[PDB]
Amino acid sequence: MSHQDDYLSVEELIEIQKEETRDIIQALLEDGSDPDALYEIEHHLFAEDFDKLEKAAVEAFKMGFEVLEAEETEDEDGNKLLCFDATMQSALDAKLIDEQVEKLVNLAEKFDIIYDGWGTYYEGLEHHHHHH
Repeated sequence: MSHQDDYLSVEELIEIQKEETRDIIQALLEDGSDPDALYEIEHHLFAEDFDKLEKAAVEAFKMGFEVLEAEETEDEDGNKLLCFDATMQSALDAKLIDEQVEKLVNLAEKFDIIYDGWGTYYEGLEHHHHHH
């Protein structure tokens, strides 16, 4: 039973990502990152209709998002779903990153997909194994 499965309030998701994102930006910054280093935002979006997918994926890429081809994905509930990715070059800012999530979210619910996966790469790697 447990009818705990009713996600219908973007207002909430927007709030969360708001705080979380900020927390991340704080760490990335404290690390010494720079706002002029330009960061590539990444967003994961999946759908259940092969057509509806290329549909929402086309609009997104139409605005200005580097849509990425999808590939058989598995969400402990599909075992075989399509998941494409979107990228966008932009400075490192919580307000901006929060915006990209607001547009991708409103657009996602506007079509019929579920947006839930945002990450930001971190350019500037020092050294790994060998000499710790």
